[PDB]
Amino acid sequence: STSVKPIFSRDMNEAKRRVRELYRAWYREVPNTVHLFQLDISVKQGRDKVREMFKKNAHITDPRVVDLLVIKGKMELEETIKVWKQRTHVMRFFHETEAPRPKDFLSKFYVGHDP
Amino acid sequence: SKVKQDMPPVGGYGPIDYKRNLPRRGLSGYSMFAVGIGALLFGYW
Amino acid sequence: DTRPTVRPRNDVAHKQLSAFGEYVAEILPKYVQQVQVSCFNELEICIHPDGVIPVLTFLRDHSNAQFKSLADLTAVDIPTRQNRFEIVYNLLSLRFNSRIRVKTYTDELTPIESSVPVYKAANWYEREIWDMFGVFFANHPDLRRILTDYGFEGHPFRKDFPLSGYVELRYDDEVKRVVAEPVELAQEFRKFDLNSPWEAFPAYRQPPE
Amino acid sequence: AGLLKKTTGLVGLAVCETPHERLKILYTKILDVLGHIPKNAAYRKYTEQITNEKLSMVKAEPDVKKLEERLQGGQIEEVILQAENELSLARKMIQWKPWEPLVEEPPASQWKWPI
Amino acid sequence: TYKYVNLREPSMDMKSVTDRAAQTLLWTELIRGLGMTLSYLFREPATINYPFEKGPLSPRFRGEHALRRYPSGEERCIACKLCEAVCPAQAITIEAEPRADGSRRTTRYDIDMTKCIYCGFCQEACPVDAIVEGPNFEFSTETHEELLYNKEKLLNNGDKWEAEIAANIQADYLYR
Amino acid sequence: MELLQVLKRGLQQVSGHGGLRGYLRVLFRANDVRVGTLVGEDKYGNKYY
Amino acid sequence: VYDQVEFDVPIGSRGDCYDRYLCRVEEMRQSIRIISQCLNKMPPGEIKVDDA
Amino acid sequence: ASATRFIQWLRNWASGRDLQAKLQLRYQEISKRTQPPPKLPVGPSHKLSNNYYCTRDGRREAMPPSIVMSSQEKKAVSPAPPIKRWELSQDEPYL
Amino acid sequence: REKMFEFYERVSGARMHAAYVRPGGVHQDLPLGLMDDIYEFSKNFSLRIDEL
Amino acid sequence: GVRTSPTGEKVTHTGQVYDDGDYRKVRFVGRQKEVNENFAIDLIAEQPVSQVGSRVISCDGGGGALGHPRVYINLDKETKTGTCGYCGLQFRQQHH
Ligand SMILES: CCCCCCCCCCCCCCCCCC(=O)OC[C@H](COP(=O)([O-])OCC[N+](C)(C)C)OC(=O)CCCCCCCCCCCCCCCCC
Ligand SMILES: CCCCCCCCCCCCCCCCCC(=O)OC[C@H](COP(=O)(O)OCCN)OC(=O)CCCCCCCCCCCCCCCCC
Ligand SMILES: CCCCCCCCCCCCCCCCCC(=O)OC[C@H](COP(=O)(O)OCCN)OC(=O)CCCCCCCCCCCCCCCCC
Ligand code: SF4
Ligand code: SF4
Ligand SMILES: [Zn+2]
Repeated sequence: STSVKPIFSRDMNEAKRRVRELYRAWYREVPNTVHLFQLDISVKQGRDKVREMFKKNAHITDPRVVDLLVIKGKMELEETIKVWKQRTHVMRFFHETEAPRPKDFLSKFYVGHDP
Repeated sequence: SKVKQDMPPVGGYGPIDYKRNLPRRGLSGYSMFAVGIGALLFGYW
Repeated sequence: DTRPTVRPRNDVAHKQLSAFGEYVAEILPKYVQQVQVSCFNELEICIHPDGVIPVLTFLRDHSNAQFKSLADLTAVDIPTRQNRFEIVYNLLSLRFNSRIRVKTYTDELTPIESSVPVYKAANWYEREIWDMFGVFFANHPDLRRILTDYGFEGHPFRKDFPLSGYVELRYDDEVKRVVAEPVELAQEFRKFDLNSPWEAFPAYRQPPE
Repeated sequence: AGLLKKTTGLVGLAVCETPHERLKILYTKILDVLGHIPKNAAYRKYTEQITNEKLSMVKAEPDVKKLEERLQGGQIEEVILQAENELSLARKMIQWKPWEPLVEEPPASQWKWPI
Repeated sequence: TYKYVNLREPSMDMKSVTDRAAQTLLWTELIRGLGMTLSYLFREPATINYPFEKGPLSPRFRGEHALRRYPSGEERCIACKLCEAVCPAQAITIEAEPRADGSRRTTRYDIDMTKCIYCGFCQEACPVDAIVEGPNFEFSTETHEELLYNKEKLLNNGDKWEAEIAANIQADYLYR
Repeated sequence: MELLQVLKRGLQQVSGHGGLRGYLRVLFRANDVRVGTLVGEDKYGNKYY
Repeated sequence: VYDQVEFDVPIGSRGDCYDRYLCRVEEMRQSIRIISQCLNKMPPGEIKVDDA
Repeated sequence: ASATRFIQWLRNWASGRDLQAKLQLRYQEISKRTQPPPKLPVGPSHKLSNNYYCTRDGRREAMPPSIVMSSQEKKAVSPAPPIKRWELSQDEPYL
Repeated sequence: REKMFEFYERVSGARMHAAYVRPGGVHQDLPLGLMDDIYEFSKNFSLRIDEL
Repeated sequence: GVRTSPTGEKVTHTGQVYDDGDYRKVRFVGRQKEVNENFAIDLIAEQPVSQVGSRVISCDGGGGALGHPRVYINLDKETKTGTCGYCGLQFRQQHH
């Protein structure tokens, strides 16, 4: 009970090192991604998007969940560096065609029934 | 009246060839070279 | 076995597989948890996840097993189990003209050792298991999605993944590219409740709760 | 002894000039490695049994073709390869120690089907 | 039993070596390949003159769907929904209500012909021979919407092809 | 000669379609000038051979 | 009923694309051999299990 | 089948076979497209007596797997007897 | 292959995706005269492989 | 029978028609509304009632195995005619 087999990191301190290593790889890659794919975004927008993705999981405290997130993040990086992804796949992080949905109670009330 | 299905003929079907069949044709190598050399000599003459 | 509509039993193979099942459990007691043979003569060895490399190596190399072919490797998702995933190895022995099934288990976070060292065929089967179920295989030469689209989020073959997914693609003329948007169906898939409220097979009746 | 076969019929499986002498070496090496496994391990008892049976046939049949009919393992070159695999397996069973008791029983309903 | 496909030892007598030498230098086995395609040039082609000629079909052919009537003109379909339950693609949508005369009939009978896999399971499951796959297969359209058949379109198909549909069922219903 | 019969059999396709005008009509509408046996004609004008 | 028919299994020697082409062409010949036996041994009776 | 004798000779010679014997285009040797109606037979279970379903119920004879071992000088065995070696074909051993 | 698609079409109604073989047997019995047509197709197919 | 609504659109045998203000009528502009003119409710009503001498009659729809499952209709009531639930043909017992 509570004794589990690890993936890569035996504790959060070790896991956070892999998070920082992954962040440095993504940070150095955005200039190349915005160049090869000929994206109409800036290097600042891309690096802001990377930061947005990392802060989205800043509340994790289980090292194994962090290990999978780094594993999944490295697969994403490998797909982008080798240009397995297309321009359509790299722009799906920006949701350019999705109309902004309401956030406040009143706006959600007027348009439909969803919470 | 009686059962009627799709069945083989009473005596069965005839033999069906399946084995490879590549018949031998042409002349021997000796004759082929003899004809070609004879053509040259007449051509040269 | 004279009944036209009923499948005849082969009790010679049933004894042979039962005998060999004990044989494996005697040689690998550290890993073998349960052995069984089905009524259609298929032997199953249920092992601890730690025994993936020892068990498969024995079954491939032992002179009385010689299971040189990995017929297939797949996972089954059973949410009600503490370990929801069930890794299934189907091996074939050409020397003895026999088949054996090796089964283990894991969950969302526990890795399972990669069997590429034992069977080169497991390279893509483990990529498919990871891609479609999210089961991580440790020490895999290169693990990544094999079937799903690039950037696809989630694991489709999990029982809690919806049939139509969460996103769908179209072409948008404003951005001049194919985009991904939340799924809306013109006709919703119609769920049919087909189960009959009367028990079909008394032989499999589970003890009352 | 018999005439030497020109081919085994299997691609990449070279003919063996001395099938008997090579088999006697491999089986003897297997029985030496099995001496390091505890006397009561079922792997040792079973593997020594079958190895001795094949070793006796190799010593009691000088003709290769007649030896193959007794070993029932295909070409004599296949039998040598299986001896090499068994020897490699025994060297690895020592490290794994499968004869030890079960590492851990499964949860209560892990192998219960249907659910 | 097995056989070898490429386990043969060539002869080494001087006449066999010369024969292979002539084949290498005079391209005999390539000239032989030319002779096989020359033969086809002088055979009658297998092409048919479509649309003036049609490829042969059979009474079991599974083509466009149709809803049939009894000889009196009453619809055969009685809204049992067996076709809807067995349709692998869920291409059939049905609604039903008691008709003005109290008859069990449908108010909606739609087949999305772009979901359908033309498998015939619906006509197998129909207990009144109401929904059938007809012999028509030349019904391509210039727009997607034209392939979403409703009840009116399916009754029109049945009334159009009934003469042929009835004769095909007459030719194959004893096998069913 | 079977050679002559071929040429003769090709000259009878012109006559079997009603002359040159009929022969050319079926050569350009259907790209085929075979002569067949009239099995029947439907109410829309289609003729089946 | 594959144990009631007679046919030969082609076997290659080189393991290359040419031996696998010969195996496939020779398997087509063996399929004609089986079809001959299925056309003559076809028995009468029902075509689906008589269990409704 | 409408080829003149000369063209038949030319195409038979160019291929080395007698093509006319085995033409790849079908002719009146095919079955008639209209056939007499069938009268198919019935299965072994079409009986009026001695035909209770519990005596031929295949699904209800299936059983759960029989547990051989569970964690909840004996001779060695293999999964089955070693496979007998195939015999070279006598129809055509070498292609 | 076109002629062997007619055998598919004459037993199931579809040239390719017959859905003919099912658990329990097949879906319908062979129509009368089919086996005669399979014999005629098979009698010549060996020559087709020889040309190949 | 086929009848037209006041705006001119035809009414189907199910009683479906678009109201004068429904925007969905735009789909029929430049095209036509497919309607089957052989209303089955009218055609079945045109069939004569069959007189029979027995209290119970069977209908398979005609054509044997090409009809519908054979059902048995009770003709004891004199006020109304027994109707086949499958094909709508009516039967009446002769002189009750
Ligand atoms: C007696 C006195 C002594 C001297 C007498 C000498 C007389 C004989 C003179 C020698 C004859 C040489 C003939 C030419 C040989 C050249 C070809 C060759 O090198 O063969 C080996 C080559 C290669 O053969 P290979 O692939 O098997 O390899 C040969 C070498 N080994 C085996 C060691 C690897 O063959 C070819 O050239 C293949 C041809 C390519 C395919 C072309 C399509 C075929 C077209 C056929 C129609 C041709 C119509 C031509 C006529 C046109 C008219 C305008
Ligand atoms: C007879 C036909 C005459 C017309 C042909 C004209 C074309 C000539 C080009 C083709 C070459 C054929 C001429 C060579 C001689 C052939 C006759 C011959 O060799 O004698 C027959 C004899 C029987 O052969 P066998 O005993 O069964 O086995 C061989 C064992 N040495 O074989 C022997 O045992 C004798 C020794 C055989 C070895 C001699 C070397 C032969 C190879 C040298 C290259 C020949 C080609 C050179 C020319 C190339 C240009 C074409
Ligand atoms: C460089 C080539 C020289 C010719 C080029 C110019 C061609 C004329 C094109 C402009 C005039 C239009 C002519 C109409 C096209 C010809 C085909 C045709 O339409 O046939 C129509 C006519 C039958 O009409 P009909 O059925 O009676 O009326 C309708 C009844 N419901 O049946 C007829 O055909 C009437 C006869 C006069 C028209 C004949 C067209 C001849 C076309 C060239 C014939 C070449 C044939 C040989 C081909 C080469 C073979 C080696
Ligand atoms: S043919 Fe098959 S897929 Fe199409 S509507 Fe009928 S049951 Fe559905
Ligand atoms: S078409 Fe046939 S199966 Fe479908 S609802 Fe109507 S009666 Fe039932
Ligand atoms: Zn009725």
